[PDB]
Amino acid sequence: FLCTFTFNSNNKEYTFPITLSSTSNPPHGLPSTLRWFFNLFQLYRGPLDLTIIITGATDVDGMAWFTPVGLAVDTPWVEKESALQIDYKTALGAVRFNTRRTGNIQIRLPWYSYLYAVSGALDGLGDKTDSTFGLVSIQIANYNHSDEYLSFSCYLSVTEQSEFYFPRAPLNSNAMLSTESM
Amino acid sequence: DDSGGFSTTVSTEQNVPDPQVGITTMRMDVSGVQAPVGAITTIEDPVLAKKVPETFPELKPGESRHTSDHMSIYKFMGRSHFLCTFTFNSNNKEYTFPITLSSTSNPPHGLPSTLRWFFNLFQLYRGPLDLTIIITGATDVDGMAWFTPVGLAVDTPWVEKESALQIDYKTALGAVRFNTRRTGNIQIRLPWYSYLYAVSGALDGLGDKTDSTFGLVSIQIANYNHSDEYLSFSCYLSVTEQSEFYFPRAPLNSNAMLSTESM
Amino acid sequence: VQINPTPFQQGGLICAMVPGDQSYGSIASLTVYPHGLLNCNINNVVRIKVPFIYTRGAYHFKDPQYPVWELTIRVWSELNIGTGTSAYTSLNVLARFTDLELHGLTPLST
Amino acid sequence: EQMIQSVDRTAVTGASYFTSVDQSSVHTAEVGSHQIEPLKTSVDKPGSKKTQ
Amino acid sequence: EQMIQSVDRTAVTGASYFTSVDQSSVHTAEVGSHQIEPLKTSVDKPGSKKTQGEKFFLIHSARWLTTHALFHEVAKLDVVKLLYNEQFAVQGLLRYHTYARFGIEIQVQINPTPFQQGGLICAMVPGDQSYGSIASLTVYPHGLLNCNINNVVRIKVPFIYTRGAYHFKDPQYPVWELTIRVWSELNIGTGTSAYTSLNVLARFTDLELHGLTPLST
Amino acid sequence: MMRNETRVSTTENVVNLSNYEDARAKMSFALDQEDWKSDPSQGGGIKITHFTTWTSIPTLAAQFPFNASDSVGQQIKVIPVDPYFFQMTNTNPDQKCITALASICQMFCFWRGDLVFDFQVFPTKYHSGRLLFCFVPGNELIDVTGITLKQATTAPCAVMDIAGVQSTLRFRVPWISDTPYRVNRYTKEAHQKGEYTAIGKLIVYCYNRLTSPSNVAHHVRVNVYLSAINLECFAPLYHAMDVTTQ
Amino acid sequence: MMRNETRVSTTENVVNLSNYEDARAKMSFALDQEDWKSDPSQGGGIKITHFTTWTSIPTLAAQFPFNASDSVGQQIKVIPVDPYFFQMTNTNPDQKCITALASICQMFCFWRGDLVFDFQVFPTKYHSGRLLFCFVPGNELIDVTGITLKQATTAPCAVMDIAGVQSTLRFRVPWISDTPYRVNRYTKEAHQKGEYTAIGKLIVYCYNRLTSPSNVAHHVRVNVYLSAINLECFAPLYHAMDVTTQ
Amino acid sequence: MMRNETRVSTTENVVNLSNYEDARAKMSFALDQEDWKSDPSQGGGIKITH
Ligand SMILES: [Cl-]
Ligand SMILES: [Cl-]
Ligand SMILES: [Cl-]
Ligand SMILES: [Cl-]
Repeated sequence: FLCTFTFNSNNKEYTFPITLSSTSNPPHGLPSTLRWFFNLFQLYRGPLDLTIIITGATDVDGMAWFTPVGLAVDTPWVEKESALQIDYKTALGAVRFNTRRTGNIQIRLPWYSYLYAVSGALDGLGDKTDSTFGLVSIQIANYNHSDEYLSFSCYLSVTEQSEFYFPRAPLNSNAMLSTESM
Repeated sequence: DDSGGFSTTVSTEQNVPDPQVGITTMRMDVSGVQAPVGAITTIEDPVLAKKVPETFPELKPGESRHTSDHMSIYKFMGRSHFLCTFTFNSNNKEYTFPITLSSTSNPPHGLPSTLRWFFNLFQLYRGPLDLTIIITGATDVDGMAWFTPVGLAVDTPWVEKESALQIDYKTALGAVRFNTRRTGNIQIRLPWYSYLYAVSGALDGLGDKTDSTFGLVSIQIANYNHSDEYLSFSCYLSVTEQSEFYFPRAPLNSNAMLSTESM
Repeated sequence: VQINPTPFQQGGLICAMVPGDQSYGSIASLTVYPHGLLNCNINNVVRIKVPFIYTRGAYHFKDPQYPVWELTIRVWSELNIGTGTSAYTSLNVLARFTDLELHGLTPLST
Repeated sequence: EQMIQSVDRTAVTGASYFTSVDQSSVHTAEVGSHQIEPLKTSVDKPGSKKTQ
Repeated sequence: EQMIQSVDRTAVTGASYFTSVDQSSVHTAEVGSHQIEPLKTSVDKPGSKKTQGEKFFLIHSARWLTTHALFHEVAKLDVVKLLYNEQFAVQGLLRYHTYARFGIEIQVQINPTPFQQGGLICAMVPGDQSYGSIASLTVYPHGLLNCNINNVVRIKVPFIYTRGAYHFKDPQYPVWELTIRVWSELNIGTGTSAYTSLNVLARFTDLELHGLTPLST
Repeated sequence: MMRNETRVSTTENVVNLSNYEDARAKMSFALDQEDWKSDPSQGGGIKITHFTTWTSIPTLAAQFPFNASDSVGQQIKVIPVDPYFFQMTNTNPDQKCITALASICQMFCFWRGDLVFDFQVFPTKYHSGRLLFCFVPGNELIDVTGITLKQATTAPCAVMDIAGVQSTLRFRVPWISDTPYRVNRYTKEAHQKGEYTAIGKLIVYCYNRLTSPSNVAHHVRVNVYLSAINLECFAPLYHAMDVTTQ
Repeated sequence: MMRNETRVSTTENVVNLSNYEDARAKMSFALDQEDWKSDPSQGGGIKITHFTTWTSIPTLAAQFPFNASDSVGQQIKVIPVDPYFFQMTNTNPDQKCITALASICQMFCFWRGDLVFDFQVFPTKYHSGRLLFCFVPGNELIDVTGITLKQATTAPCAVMDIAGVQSTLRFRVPWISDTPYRVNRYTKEAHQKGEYTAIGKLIVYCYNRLTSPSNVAHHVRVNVYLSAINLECFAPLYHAMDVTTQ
Repeated sequence: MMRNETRVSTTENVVNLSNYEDARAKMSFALDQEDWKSDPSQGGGIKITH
């Protein structure tokens, strides 16, 4: 498990970053297992197989794109109206889908970063640039809120092309947090 | 020179296509501890200008970590980029948009973003194109689409209106039918059917009206009681391996690069 | 393309063979097209040679569609001089066909 | 001792009955080469003295 | 026909990262050649990257007291940042290169009298300790100190970072944060010295410098 | 007894245009699903397939003047070192003249390699002078005005005698960075310490003052072309780089 | 443990009739899914499979008269050069008599090749005359009335002596164009400079006036058949070409 | 005569993240579906996997 959010109005979008940061506490940060795991070692690099489950609504057209660290992208952890050229979005490689026909998406996230690797355990500054794989953005459309609610849940799985360098002392229990829900 | 011409100095190739690969690899040092002769030259002379540039001692770069070379047009433009988008208001209507390289025709009534940029990097294009279109909104809406080649009858461009074409005619040029409920997207290939050798974006008025078009696409809906949601269509294009690109142009200046700003 | 600047003059031009029209191409990237650069302190001539490049299989003279080639010549670096020197230099352009393939004898003129 | 390339001042060009002598010359730039129509755009003998 | 020698106008000279293009050149004059001291004036290895950069230097030095409670951090050091300082020769190399990658060797030593007891732990942690379990410090390249046993420890590591090199003039985040904490309270009998000073030695290994620069900050 | 069962996997009827493997059509409009051969007929054999094609063609990125009034060690022009740079521009037709190098790289998130600055002088066989080109390794934002000419000789650099039979000095700026690739931050709102586009800045100093008689210009203009070698870009994106107003 | 998963790709349940690969049935009504052998029993072995079959059969496209009253160099008939041409027609039964050549090509967007005009004379062993057939390379709309017979000899052409043991002159009009193929614009509302259907126009001049006694007609009619060789058409479409009223 | 029929089995469009065989992606965002080699550059060769 990674995170989960819910749309309230139509033609809106959400953008969440994939950040190892031990600092950023959920929901605005890495939770449970993923949080734990990514702090067992210092450096990470390599693709990741993201898979996301759709909950609720139906006949809702949607789109999603992977944005690499260091580039333009709608403000994080926030539902709002996108401020990006449709062109730009699609350009970074994107995908479109519809709740009716599916309800889930499993696509691979690339190791596209100007860094050699990323890390969770860092201090402020670096903790703002070198602690991020990249970002995902999901934008809905045709969602007359006269309908049910629209929830999204994201999960991550490591790939064989993923590497892990240098073992750290595991996070102490008090820092292991989970997004308590159901 | 077979053309009955003569010269005393030579004639070398200028600006040769696909000179080096686009990914860091070894196709020692790249230059060093010798003497950088490529640090000086007379750029006005075509020969001399090709002399390999070198200023300081460097080592071989090494190997890139990723498999494929992102600078291979085929692979890059292999990412179906954005083309256009429109929305139906009434039932039993149709829209017909042309695929025009024209740098002149500004969006939405023209090539946008990347596609606009790309097709102006060179003079001539020819070869099939893999169009893919996404349906947004509505449901249980029967639809049809057909590719119309340059120079033939076809409903007025960039305009939503009631078709003025015999169902026969439409279907005859090769068409496809689908329904929003069962799909929501269509990926079909557009043929290189044109009386021209190739098409181009950079042109002037006249030719810019005949030789700047691959062809046209027409989408017609049906069974869309507007008591329903709205019906939006988005089109994207991706270049195929059977596509060719001849003669490099100077890229469009930034002021001419436009994008259909939306969301 | 040739010119005759006196060594007391300085500056330069660029000559490009552009197919069809310059459209909105970046003036600064003219070097991309088959070109020739002129610099007073250096050369007073340039030569460019190209093959048939068009959308059609041939050019129609009597009544053309769009020009095959639009040769453009622009100032690449302002031509300044010292007080007294000639404030100009004339310039000429030479052209010839190569591998000339003619087709369809016709009595027309326009 | 490495000799470093410097342009060739004087030179002579031309074609058919037109010759040029240039004193502050440089080399000629060329791109691509002659292409033969894999599919001819016209089947008549290309214009020639005899043709016309 | 005899050709008569005339100078060579254009030419290109330089050394290391400095190149010159000259248009109205001529040849270079030289006299004599390199001489080797039949009787050396100095017997130490002539200065070299290793000589001056890959050697040891005293970074920081503190005290360990009977008052220091368990896990008390006796020292938290940005090893790298510390070396970068006029105080040490290696600076002369760093001060003029923008970036550099390397490994490190740390030596920590103390001098507890056998009448003292207790111990410390020294860990080389990359970046920051974050919220790692103090009790699991042994995981990091470490050295354990026990009075009754050893009074020294040595750790050696390679370059470990998110970037391909460290930027001295203006760093992102410290490469290494050496931490030294009380592993077992330092108690003693009435009369014994209630402390022991401690030092830390560091040196670079496989020092790869890059991009000469005039900056200072 | 027909028995071929398959399970419907995730991502049903999902569309992805990130790469060709999923972007390519699944059927065709072409009759009999035919294909097409090649044909350079009217293309003069100049078949293109790699963006290198452009990125290795020196294009004009900037023009700067060298005046006699400029004293020794005076900074004449300062340029950031990244493909995205270019400052040329024409009033009317109103346009922002991007370079080839730039127009390509602008469509990528990352880049690495040896950028190549070509300096073309437009003097007269009667001027005389030297200019020192200096690359200061770093990022696209480092105060550099506090650098004596002398101080600059510490960084890698090159000097050029203008008066000559040659006209262009080539500056091959070696890839020097703390990271394997630099990023196209020119899309972001603001700047963040570490997210850099360039590997440092280039500086033009007056090595030897410009001498001359009096019947020739009181200065000498210089063109600065830009191209790259051993260039590598990856991670496609869309952005029309604007002009870098120095 | 049954494990055969497949992902549902785009274009779910989409239908395409552009080619056979997707148009062919996916199941059959035939019992046991059988098939059928061949059988020319009542077909006299004349099995057809290619439209060439028609396009190479000279069909009647137009009839024109050659009168004695026609003076030397007088234009007698002018025809556009494209398969789509035909002007024949019968009043009742009311019908527009298209040619074979035409009826085929009318169903294509493009065409190229050697059109073949066959001129059949219907004289009497007592007339005498010559007609000059002239192809003027161009498009389907070029004012040509301003062309002396003499002027016409510049374009490729042929003369024919009518009085003879032979009856038909064949005019094989060589494919001459600035484009690889011409297009079926006869479907469009208006005309656009460059979108042409023909490669030029054909002209019938009076080479030598028609002589004869007085007990034979004062003229001689001529049939003009049309067919093509090395013909190529592609890009299917539907359109019933109307008559070209010269 | 195109004739490739398959039956739609149970668990249509169901998602399972219990193991990698079903958790792994079914498509990728990476251009040309490329991949990545190894690289211990700044990892001092200390590659972890267990
Ligand atoms: Cl909002
Ligand atoms: Cl329903
Ligand atoms: Cl209407
Ligand atoms: Cl359904």
